[PDB]
Amino acid sequence: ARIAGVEIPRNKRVDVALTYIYGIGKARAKEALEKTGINPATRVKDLTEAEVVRLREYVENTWKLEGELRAEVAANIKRLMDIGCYRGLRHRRGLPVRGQRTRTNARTRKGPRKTVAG
Amino acid sequence: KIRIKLRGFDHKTLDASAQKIVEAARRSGAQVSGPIPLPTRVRRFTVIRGPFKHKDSREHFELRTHNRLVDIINPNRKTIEQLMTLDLPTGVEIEIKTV
Amino acid sequence: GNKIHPIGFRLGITRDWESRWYAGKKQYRHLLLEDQRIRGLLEKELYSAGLARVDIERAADNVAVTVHVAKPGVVIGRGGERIRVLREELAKLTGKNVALNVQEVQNPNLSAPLVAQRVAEQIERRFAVRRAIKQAVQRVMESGAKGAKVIVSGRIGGAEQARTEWAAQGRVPLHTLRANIDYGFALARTTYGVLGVKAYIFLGEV
Amino acid sequence: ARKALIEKAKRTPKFKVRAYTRCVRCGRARSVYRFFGLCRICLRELAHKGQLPGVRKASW
Amino acid sequence: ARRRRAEVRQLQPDLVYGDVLVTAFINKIMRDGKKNLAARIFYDACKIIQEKTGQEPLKVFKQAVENVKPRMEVRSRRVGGANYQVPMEVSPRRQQSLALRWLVQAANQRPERRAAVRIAHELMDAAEGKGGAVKKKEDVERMAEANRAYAHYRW
Amino acid sequence: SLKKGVFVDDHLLEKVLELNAKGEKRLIKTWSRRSTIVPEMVGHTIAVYNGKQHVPVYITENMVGHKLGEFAPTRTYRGHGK
Amino acid sequence: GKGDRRTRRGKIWRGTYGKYRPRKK
Amino acid sequence: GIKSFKHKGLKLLFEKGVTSGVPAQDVDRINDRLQAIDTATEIGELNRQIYKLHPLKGDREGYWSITVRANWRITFQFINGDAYILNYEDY
Amino acid sequence: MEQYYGTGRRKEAVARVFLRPGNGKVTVNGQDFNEYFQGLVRAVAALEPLRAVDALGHFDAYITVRGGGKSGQIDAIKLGIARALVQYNPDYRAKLKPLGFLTRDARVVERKKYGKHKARRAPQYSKR
RNA sequence: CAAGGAGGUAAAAAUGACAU
RNA sequence: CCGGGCACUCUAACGGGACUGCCCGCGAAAGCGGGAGGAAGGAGGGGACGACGUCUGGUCAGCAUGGCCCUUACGGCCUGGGCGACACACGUGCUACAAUGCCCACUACAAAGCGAUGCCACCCGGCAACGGGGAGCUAAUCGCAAAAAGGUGGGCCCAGUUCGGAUUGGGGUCUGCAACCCGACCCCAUGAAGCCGGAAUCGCUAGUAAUCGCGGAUCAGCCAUGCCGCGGUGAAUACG
Ligand SMILES: [Mg+2]
Ligand SMILES: [Mg+2]
Ligand SMILES: [Mg+2]
Ligand SMILES: [Mg+2]
Ligand SMILES: [Mg+2]
Ligand SMILES: [Mg+2]
Ligand SMILES: [Mg+2]
Ligand SMILES: [Mg+2]
Ligand SMILES: [Mg+2]
Ligand SMILES: [Mg+2]
Ligand SMILES: [Mg+2]
Ligand SMILES: [Mg+2]
Ligand SMILES: [Zn+2]
Repeated sequence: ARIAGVEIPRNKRVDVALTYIYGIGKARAKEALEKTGINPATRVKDLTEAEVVRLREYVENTWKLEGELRAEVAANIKRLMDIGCYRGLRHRRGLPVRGQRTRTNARTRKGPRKTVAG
Repeated sequence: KIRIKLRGFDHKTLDASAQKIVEAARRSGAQVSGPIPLPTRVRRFTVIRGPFKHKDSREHFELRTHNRLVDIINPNRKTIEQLMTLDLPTGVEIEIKTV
Repeated sequence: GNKIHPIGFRLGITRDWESRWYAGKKQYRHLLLEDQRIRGLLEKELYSAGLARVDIERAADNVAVTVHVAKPGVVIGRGGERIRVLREELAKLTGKNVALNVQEVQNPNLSAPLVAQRVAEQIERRFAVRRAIKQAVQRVMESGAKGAKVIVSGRIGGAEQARTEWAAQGRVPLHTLRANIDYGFALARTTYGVLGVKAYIFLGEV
Repeated sequence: ARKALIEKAKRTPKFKVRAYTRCVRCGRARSVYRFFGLCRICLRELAHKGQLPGVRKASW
Repeated sequence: ARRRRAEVRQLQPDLVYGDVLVTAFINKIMRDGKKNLAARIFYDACKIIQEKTGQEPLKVFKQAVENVKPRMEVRSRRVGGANYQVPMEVSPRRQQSLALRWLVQAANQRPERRAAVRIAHELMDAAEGKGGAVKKKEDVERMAEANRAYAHYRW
Repeated sequence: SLKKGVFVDDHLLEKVLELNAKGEKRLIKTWSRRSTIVPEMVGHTIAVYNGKQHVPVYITENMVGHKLGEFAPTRTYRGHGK
Repeated sequence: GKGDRRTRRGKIWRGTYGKYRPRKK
Repeated sequence: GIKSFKHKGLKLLFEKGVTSGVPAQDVDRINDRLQAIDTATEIGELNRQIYKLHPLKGDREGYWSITVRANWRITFQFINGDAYILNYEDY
Repeated sequence: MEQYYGTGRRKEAVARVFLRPGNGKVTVNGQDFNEYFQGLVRAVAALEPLRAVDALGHFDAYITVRGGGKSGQIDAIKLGIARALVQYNPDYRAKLKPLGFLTRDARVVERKKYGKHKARRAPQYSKR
C-alpha cells in the first residue's frame, strides 16, 4: 500500500515493512503502530483497509520523511555553503566530517583507491 | 570481644608475630581464636624489561599484602596487661578494636 | 649477555630486603621518597666510611637506620662529633625518630659493594686495571671466599675503544637459588668518561 | 626542556587538569605508577636493589 | 623429526549410544568449541532418520561411514622436485578421519536450510551410496586408480 | 557539548561588549575559538588566530554553535601533487 | 552485531548500557 | 639546485642556517658540500677527490654518495641538474 | 538424613557428594539433576559411575556445587559420586581404577604469557 | 656370517652493497 | 537469617607425596619397553632462571657520563596551532559477509583483581546516556558485576535482506577553565562497502587451537578494537 512515497513491501510484517521508508527506521516503526493501535506481526498484504488508512494518515503526517526530509538534510549541508565553517569544507573536499584519521581508511567518503605511485 | 588484625608484606614475620599474641593471650586467662588466615591482596604490576623499547618479553612484580586475624574473649586487664604495650613487630601494622 | 640482578633474583629466599617497612597506599609513595632521600643524603657525607648497606626499618614515626661500614672510623666517640648533628640533620625534612645505628662489617674483602668501590677508586687513581682486577679477586679469595668475580667494562685505561676486563676464581654459580652471592657495583668517574665495576662474592648455602 | 619541566610537574597550579604525574627518581613523564611515584624504569632498578619493601619477583 | 610416533588420541563415548565413533563425528560438527550445539544437531538428525526411514540411526550412520571410506589414496612423493604421485593404501585411522570429515563438509554443502536435515539426508544418501561425500570418496579413488603406473615406487 | 554552562571567553566578551554601546569599529581580534558565535555584534569581524596569523572572519547570522576557529582552518593542504 | 550500538550484544562489547541494554531489572 | 630534503638537520642548515642538526665541527664541511650539490649542473661536477663520489647499489640504486667525514655520507638522487632527497646517514 | 564423604574437583569446580541409601533417585542444589542441567547432553555422564556399579537409583543424591561452569561441575560431580561409593564400599576400588573414574584431572586453563597473544598463540609477523 | 675391488650421481636457479 | 557447631567447602602456613624405588623382559653398564602401585608418574603440566661470546645491534629522548657546540640565546614563560594533516603504499588488528545465524524476553554456572581526595547498594526523574537523593564499605563484611558463549520461549526464512554496521543529518549527556581543529557515550533518522577474499602469507600438538565474556595498570576524561592477566565451553591431526 502506497503509504508515504513508497508501496513496495508486501507479505512481510508491518513493523518491518515500515522500515522500508527513509524516515522510519526501527524505533519510529513500532512507535507508529502502537500509537495507531495495529498488530505489528500482521501480513502487510493489504489487510484491513481501515488500519492501513489510519497508519498512512498518522505516519505520512506527524514527522517529516521520504523525499521531503532528504531535501531538508541536503539543505542542512547547504547551510555550510555560503562562507561556512570547517565542517562545510569537509563536505566540500569530500573528506570525513568528524575529524578522524584520513592517512589511511576514510574510503567510505573518499571512495575507492586511486594509487599515485612514486 | 577484643578483635585484633595484623597486616604484613612478609608472611614469615606475620605467621610468627601473630602467633606470639596467641601464646601471650592464652597464658593470661582467656580463650583465643587462633591465627585466622584472611586471604591475601596481591598487587601486581608489569614493567617492560628494557629502558629502550622492546615491548615483547618484559618482567612483572607483585606486592602481596597478607591479612591475619585473632580474637580474644574477655577484655580483662590481665590479658590486656601483656598485650598492652609489649609489642614486637618489624613494622607489621596492627589494628585493635572491640565491637 | 643479559643476566638478572643476582640480588633481586633472591630477595625472598636468600638475601633479605634493605628497606623493611609496611604501609598501604597514600603513604607508600611519600615514605619511599623520604627513604630514598635518606639513602641519598647518607651516601654523600659517609662515603669515606665506605658503607656496605643502608638498612631501614619503620614503625609509625620510628625510622630506624642501620649503616654497615668496614671501618666506622667516622663516628669518633660520642661527643667527638661525626654523629651528633650528623644523625640529627636527617630530621630537617623528616622530624621523626632518627635512630641511626652503625655496624662493623668485619671483613671488607668479603663485602661486594666494598670490593667494587675499592676497584673503582683504583681506576680513578689511574691504576693498571687488569692487574687491579686480578689482585682484588685474589684478595677476596685470600679472605676465605668460596668464589669471586670482578668485571670492569668500557674505555679501559682511556684509549678510544670500549673494552671489558674479566677475572674470576673459584666458584660463582649465578643460576642457583641457594647461593648467598653478594653483588656490588660502582661508578668510576674519569677525565675520559665513566666505567662500571661489578663484583660478585660467593659463599656456600644449602 | 627538562629541568624547567620537572619544575612544573611539582608546581601544579592553574587549572586542575594541567597537573600531571612525573617520576621522582628520574624526570620521566610516561609510564609513571601512582603507587610508587616512579617510572617503570626506576621501579625495576630499585626492585632489583631490594630497596622496595615487599616488592618481589613474580613467578607462577 | 617425529622421534615419538605420536600415540592415537582416545575419546569419551557418547550418551545413549556408546559408539567410539559418533563422538568423533559430533566433534567435526562442533565449531568454536560448542559441543552442546554439535551433539544436539546430530541427535536431532537421528530423530530425522526415524521419519524418512524406519531404520535405527546407529546403523544408518555406521553404514554411511563405511561407504565413504577411501580404500586407496594418491600420495605425492620423491625424485624430480616431488613430481610423482604414488597411489598409497589408506590406514584404518585415516579412512576413519576422512569419512567423518567428508560427511560433515558435504553435509554443509547441501542446499537445505537446517543443519540437522543436512546431516540426516547426507547420511541417508551415503548409506545408500549416493551422497556428495561418496562422490568425494569415489573421486579420490579415481586419482589413485589413474596412477598405477609408478605405483611400484610404493614405499 | 555543554548545556547549563554554554560559555564564551570573558575577555573576548569584555572587549566585545564595552565596544558595543551605540556602535563601533570592526577592528577586533582574539586568540580563542573557545568562545561562541555571540548574537549581537553580528555585523562584526573577529580576527581569529589559526596558529600562524589572525584571519578576519565575518558574522552574518547563520552561525551559532560554531564558535570561531571553525571559521579559521589551521592547516592548508591545498593539493597532493595534483 | 558486536559493533552495532543498538543491541544488547553491541552494548556489551562497547561496555556501556542504555535503552537497548538496561542496567538489569 | 637542491630541491628536496630527507634529513631535517641538513634541511635547516642550508635553508635557515640552523646548525643545531649537524655536528658542530662539520658545519663548514657540510656547507661547502651542499653548495656544491646546489651549484652542480651535472653529477660530473660533484667529482672532486675530497668527496669520494659513487652511486649506491642494490635497493639504493639511483642514489649517490659524497663523503663528509669518517663514516658519514650525504646521499641523494641527482637528475637533470638537480639533487633530491638529501640525506645525512651512516656509511 | 545421612552422609557419605564427597570431594569432587575438576578445573576450578567443587562438588560435595553425599547420597542417602533410598530408592528415590533424586537431585540437589537448585532444581533437578535434570532442570538445572537441561539442554546439556553430557550432563548425564556424571551418573555413569553409578551405572558402573549396581546403583539403579539406590541412593538419594545430594551434591552442592560451586565454581567453574556447568561442564566442570558435572565433571566434578562424577569425581564426587565415585569418591562416595568407593568410601563406604572399599571393595568398589576394583572398578574405579580400570574405568578411571577416580582422577582430579589436573587439566586446567594455562596462563596468559607475555609476548604471545594468548597462552600459546603467537602474534603473527611479516619480515618485510 | 663380515666387504674389498667395480658404475650409474644433484638441479634450472645469476649477482653483491657502499670509511681500512 | 538466628541458636549453636566448624566435620565438609574454602582461606593461607608449614608439611607429607616417587626417587622408574616394586614386577616381567632387554643390556656390560647407563637406559629403554611393558605391568598392577596410586591423584600423580621414567624431567606430571606450566613459570622464574638465558653459558663463553656474536651482531662497531639497540639505547646520549629515562637516567649517568667523555668530547663538541649554544648562552639577552639552541635557555625561560605564556596564548594559539601542530603531533590527529591525506592522491597514495605496507604492518599489526577489530567488525562482518550470516540460519551449527540474527533480534527480543526469561533464566542459570566463573575466576582473577580494584575501590572510603573512591567503589557507589536501594529508591526517585528520565525512552536512554545520566541527574537528584542516599545506605553500607578503612573492605574473604559493603560496592564494582548481571559474567558471556549456554538453556527455555518466541519472532525473522535466506533475499544485501530483522545479515552487515560504515558514512552523514538532527537532538542530547558527562568529564573538563575549555572538547572547532581533536573526547567517550546516549537517542531518533540514515543505512555504505562487503555474498568469504589474486600472487602470496601466519598461528597453534591437550585445556592446547578455536570461541566467550571478566578484571587491572595508565587514567579528570579518552579515541583501548592495544597491552598485561582471569576463567567459561572445548576440537582436528601427526604415516612419516
Ligand atoms: Mg584527523
Ligand atoms: Mg606486539
Ligand atoms: Mg604520567
Ligand atoms: Mg581461555
Ligand atoms: Mg653484473
Ligand atoms: Mg636451570
Ligand atoms: Mg651502530
Ligand atoms: Mg644526556
Ligand atoms: Mg603519533
Ligand atoms: Mg554491492
Ligand atoms: Mg546470501
Ligand atoms: Mg610444541
Ligand atoms: Zn624515572
